[PDB]
Amino acid sequence: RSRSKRLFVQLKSAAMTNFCYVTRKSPEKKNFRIALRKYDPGVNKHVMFYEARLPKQITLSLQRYIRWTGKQVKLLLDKVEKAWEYGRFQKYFDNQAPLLTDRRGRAVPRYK
Amino acid sequence: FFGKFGIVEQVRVLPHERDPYQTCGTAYVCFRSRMASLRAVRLPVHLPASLHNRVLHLRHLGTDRTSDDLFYFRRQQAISNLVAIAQQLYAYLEERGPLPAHRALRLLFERSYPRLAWRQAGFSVRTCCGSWLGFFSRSPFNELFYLARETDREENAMLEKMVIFPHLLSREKLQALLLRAGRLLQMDLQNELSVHWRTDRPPLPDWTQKQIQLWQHQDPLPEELQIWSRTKDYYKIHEERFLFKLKLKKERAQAKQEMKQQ
Repeated sequence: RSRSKRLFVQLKSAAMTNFCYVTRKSPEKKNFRIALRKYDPGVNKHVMFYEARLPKQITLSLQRYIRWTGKQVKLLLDKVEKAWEYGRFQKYFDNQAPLLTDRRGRAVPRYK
Repeated sequence: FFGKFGIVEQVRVLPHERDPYQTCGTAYVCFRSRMASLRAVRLPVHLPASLHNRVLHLRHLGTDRTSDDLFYFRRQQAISNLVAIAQQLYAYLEERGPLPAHRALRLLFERSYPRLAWRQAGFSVRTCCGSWLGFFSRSPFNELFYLARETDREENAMLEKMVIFPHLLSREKLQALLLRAGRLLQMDLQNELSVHWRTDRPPLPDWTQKQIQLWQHQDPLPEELQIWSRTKDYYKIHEERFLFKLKLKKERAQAKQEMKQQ
């Protein structure tokens, strides 16, 4: 287990391409904003990158308990809803989860 | 069924000697009123296929009156006779041209039920239409014939001063019209045997209607109970995608119901 105190910094592209780089900085510079000019493949040249603010665990045991008893189904229903709202299960050009279930009611294929 | 004629005090169905859950084929219906029972006894009861297409025979215990078990087939014969009468009259008009009503009507004959003996055509008309004027004025016979001016007394006098004229048709059109007349008379026959049981009765609450339905059909079991049948061998019980599909279907159904309401 690492004992380093260095802070993790994620530099997001200012071109709004969602591209990012990752590094670390000293704890003395917590309030110092890092900025760099680095290549962005989304736009195919060097743009600015800025550090962002970056404001329980669903484990295998909890997943098994939920799927065998269904007493806290909302936790995973929320993830399904997020995927549905984002654009999963659109029937086309999707090898992973083209459909919510097959005709018989199974959630296949298994992609994770 | 028998509530259509009055207040029914009781209905009993005798069980089979060898199976008390099934019937031997006999039942007793006790009415509140003599008039209601007498009205009920007049016609036999035709049942659908799910009841083995049986024709129930009725017998009044206080007067020996019986149902008319040959009503359906006698009416079928009457309908055939009416079609034959229409064809005969059209042929007579095509041969002799326009004819007066009181002379044309005497050339038309029917075949009696069941042995088909020739008779003067006056019974099929009154069993299928009620009168010669009804026969002429009811479709599709008004597309074959045209009555023109030059109670029973009124009928006779009114017919004594008419001439029947034909509508010039081709063979195919006339044949189609005859088939249509047969079909419409068949529908008329079925209506009087399938009169609705809620006729002239007050509306029933939703709970009462559900109780009526439950005698024949059971509602689907709750889906929450049903989900447990998904076998662990191939399914993950209480699966996220499956439950979300259920929720989406419920939302769609509620939206459609809201649209119907609005």
